[PDB]
Amino acid sequence: TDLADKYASGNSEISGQELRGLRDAIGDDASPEDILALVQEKIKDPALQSTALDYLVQTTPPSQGKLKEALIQARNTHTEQFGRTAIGAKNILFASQEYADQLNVSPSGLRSLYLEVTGDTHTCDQLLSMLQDRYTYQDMAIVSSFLMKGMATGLKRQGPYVPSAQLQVLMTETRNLQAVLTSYDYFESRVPILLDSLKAEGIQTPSDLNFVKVAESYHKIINDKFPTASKVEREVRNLIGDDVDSVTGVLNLFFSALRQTSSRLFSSADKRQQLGAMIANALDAVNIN
Amino acid sequence: MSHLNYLLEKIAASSKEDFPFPDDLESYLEGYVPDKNIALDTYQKIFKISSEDLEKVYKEGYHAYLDKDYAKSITVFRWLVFFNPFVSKFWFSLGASLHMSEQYSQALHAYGVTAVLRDKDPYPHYYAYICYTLTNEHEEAEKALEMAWVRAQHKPLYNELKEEILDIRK
Ligand code: NA
Repeated sequence: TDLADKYASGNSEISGQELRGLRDAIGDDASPEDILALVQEKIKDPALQSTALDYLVQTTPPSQGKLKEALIQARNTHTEQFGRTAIGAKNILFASQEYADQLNVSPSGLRSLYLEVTGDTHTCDQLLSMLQDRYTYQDMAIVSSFLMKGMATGLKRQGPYVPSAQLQVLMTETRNLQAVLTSYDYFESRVPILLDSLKAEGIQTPSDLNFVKVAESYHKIINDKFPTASKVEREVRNLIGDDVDSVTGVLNLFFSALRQTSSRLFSSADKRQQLGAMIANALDAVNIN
Repeated sequence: MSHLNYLLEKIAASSKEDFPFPDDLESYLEGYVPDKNIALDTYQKIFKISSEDLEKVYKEGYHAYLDKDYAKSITVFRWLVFFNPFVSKFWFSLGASLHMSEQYSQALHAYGVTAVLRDKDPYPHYYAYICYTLTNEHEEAEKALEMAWVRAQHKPLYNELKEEILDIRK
């Protein structure tokens, strides 16, 4: 219809009514300062503020030449003041809205996270620790995909804020995160099944035992570049105790994980194969021969 | 679109990962000797890839090899070895491609694995001999030559090779 509606049509965080309302509040004789003040007042999120400013500059007719000049200056000052907080967030606006629709998080919450993640160097582990406090594990998969989608967008634009080489490393680390998540996803499902099984035969398991603990042990074992049956057995015993059926159950779970978790988890085919062997060896040592 | 790319996209799509594979298959396969006695499913099995699918990919890599595009063939064969490292012709074609690319150190490894998977064949050992010769010389060439010799003699299938080894030794 009109220009305000076109801006707002695919944008779930603003309406044409709200854009026109901002436009109608700004007089012909408004200064850049006056403009910015009204923008912060009516629009809370910097990305939407930046979007509204684009609209104001574009919709202002020839008769209001002085206003248009003031708006252009005002938008420039806004971009200078907020920087990536405005422009970077705005460039992932629609992505953030589509992904937030699948979560119990706000689109702005996702944009804040993206800015934080890509705003500095981050390893796989640092990304994990970051997500662990903020999200459930099942939500982390979607969140990780949002991060990848945003960074893929950042590679095309080749912006001034975050260098290309950094995005490449960030995407690599995030891919590693997604691989790590497969383990947590796997154990979250299977561990309660093991616990119910052990309970069904009257075997008590440690109260401090959960799928997160098991997943961390799994990764500790995988990240051991020289696996032995002894070390694997000891790790399992520290995890669930000394009951033979309990130890065996975890070992079988670890072995099954080798074909159910991401191939990216293993830096070499040799160690994956060797780890399979050592778990198999640990199972034999544990059971009564 | 190559069938290999079709498979990778098919697998990637059905996962919760953008790219559920190692970034560097060269590094991933280094020093790897597939052990048939380890009770682990191959990734072909895990990803439910049919043997017909892998064969299509093999021809793609083989076609690239015949076009002297060794770089492309090496890429393909590594993926095949990643999916099913117990197929000896995958390693052999990988070795040949590395050989033609003058990447002898890695060519030697691929030939060595081929030998393990295919004990009766003298040819993986013979091409190992050639490569060991090309390093001028690790002195592993003669040991590999003898291994080819043992497997080559007495059998009519490997007579052409038996003649050559005799011709070499003089
Ligand atoms: Na809207």
